[PDB]
Amino acid sequence: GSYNKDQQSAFYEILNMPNLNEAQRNGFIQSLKDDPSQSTNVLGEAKKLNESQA
Amino acid sequence: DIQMTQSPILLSASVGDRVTITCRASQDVNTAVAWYQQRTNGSPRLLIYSASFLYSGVPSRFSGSRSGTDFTLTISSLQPEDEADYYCQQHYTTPPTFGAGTKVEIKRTVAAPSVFIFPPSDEQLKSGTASVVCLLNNFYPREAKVQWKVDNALQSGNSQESVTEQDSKDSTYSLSSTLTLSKADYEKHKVYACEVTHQGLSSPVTKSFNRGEC
Amino acid sequence: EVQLVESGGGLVQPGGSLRLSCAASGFNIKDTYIHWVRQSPGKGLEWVARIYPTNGYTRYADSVKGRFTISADTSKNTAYLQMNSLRAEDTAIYYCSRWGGDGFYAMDYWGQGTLVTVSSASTKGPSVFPLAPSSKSTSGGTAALGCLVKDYFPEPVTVSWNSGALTSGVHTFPAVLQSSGLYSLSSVVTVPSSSLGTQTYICNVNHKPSNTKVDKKVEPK
Amino acid sequence: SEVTIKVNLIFADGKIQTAEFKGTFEEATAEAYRYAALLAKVNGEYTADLEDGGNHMNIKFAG
Ligand SMILES: OC[C@@H](O)[C@@H](O)CO
Repeated sequence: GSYNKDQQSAFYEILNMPNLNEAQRNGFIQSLKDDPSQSTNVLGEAKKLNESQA
Repeated sequence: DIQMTQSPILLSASVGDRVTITCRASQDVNTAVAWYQQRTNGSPRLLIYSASFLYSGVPSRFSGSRSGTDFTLTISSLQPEDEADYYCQQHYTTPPTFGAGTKVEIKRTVAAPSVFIFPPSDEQLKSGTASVVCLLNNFYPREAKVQWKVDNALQSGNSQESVTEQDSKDSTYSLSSTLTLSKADYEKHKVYACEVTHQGLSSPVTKSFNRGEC
Repeated sequence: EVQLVESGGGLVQPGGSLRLSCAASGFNIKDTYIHWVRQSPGKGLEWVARIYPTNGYTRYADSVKGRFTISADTSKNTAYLQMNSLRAEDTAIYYCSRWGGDGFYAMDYWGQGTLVTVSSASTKGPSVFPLAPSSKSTSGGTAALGCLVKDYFPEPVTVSWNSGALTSGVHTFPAVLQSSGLYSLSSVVTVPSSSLGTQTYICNVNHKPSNTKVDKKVEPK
Repeated sequence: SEVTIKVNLIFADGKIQTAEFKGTFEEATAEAYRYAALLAKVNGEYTADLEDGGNHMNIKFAG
């Protein structure tokens, strides 16, 4: 499917996170595709995990 | 009452040209005349008040003058965003009255339209009517001929046109022609064609589709 | 900033009544004249009435005298137009304006206008259909898509794209009255061909008179 | 009936504008000539060439 500029931005953030491994990166991207209503929540958990793996 | 007679009805000029439009009071109104601009579906904008005074924030290319009962509005260097209706109004006596308006159009180089066609949506086709849309995009001049053919039969009486306001930047027009048929009739025929004749095209352009094609 | 905001316009039957309001801000209507001016669809401007709120002096166009009344409440900085015994020819956008503000003997500020429709016809919300981009709506690497907003009454409808984020290349056509007595229009937008399938395109359609709000996603067929 | 008189306005420097005047044939005629006289004050003496039974004019200004 296609995405608005907001969904694109969440994708971009998770794609660029330096401390995620690729299983985690793609898992979070998959969640963004799964449920757009959860974009903010998903991004927040991705950030927490990225920070904890610094 | 006092009537205000505006002239011309329509004036068309190139970007950078000086244009003058006029307004005549049926009797003395001293200098009690204002000019308004109206465009892009917006409210009237005051340009000039008391015949010759420029309202704050209005570009200096606008000016007004009076000679007896004759009032003029002049635009010294016409810009594309000046395409509009212009109205004069007197307040010398009650009722305050308006001129009937002058429309200013921008003259520019000829541009042939991009011609596109849209079959009825599957969503519309669930119920009983079919709308076919022919789109002519970003062309000049406004004059264009759009004819519908269904299985090569010329259609009449079942289409309507709409045209956009002259574009604020590139001074082009766009036009839609919509053919309306019953769903039953749409499903009975195969070839749907929009034929466009325009000065910018070396010969008429037909845009078409077969019902059912991807 | 000086501002005037009209409200109250809507569909009314012939012989019916409507009340418009004109809310002023950024100045006091006690210091100016307030006018109502109307405009029939596709026609010129016509003065309707005026009031000087400081002393309540009023004047009317002959065509509305006795049927319309203008008034003001300086405590609410608002003017009003009561419209009774309405007729088809009263159909128009009604603007309020000020005159004499800051010493300017002209109408220097106007509201956005409110539409009054006098008709026996009933309110009807639009159907919103996709105009899907296809091989038949693309050339030169750009593609046209849109929404058909069909069969509504009365005017107006508004259309935006992607909640106002998409404005370039948009053409929203003037509504046209169909033989059915219902309005229809299309709004189209031209975008890069390469963006189809990756960028979401949604037309946001609002028909306030029927409380119809539709967000229609438009994608390739 | 209401008629439209179409006018080409041809200025000395080769610039061209077009205008339309509407009303009865006699009103529109009078307005077209009035407008020409007005423009002539700034743009030079005019000449008006009539075509199509007077429904079209070519109005040239001397500069
Ligand atoms: O949209 C109104 C603006 O273009 C004018 O005031 C200048 O012509």
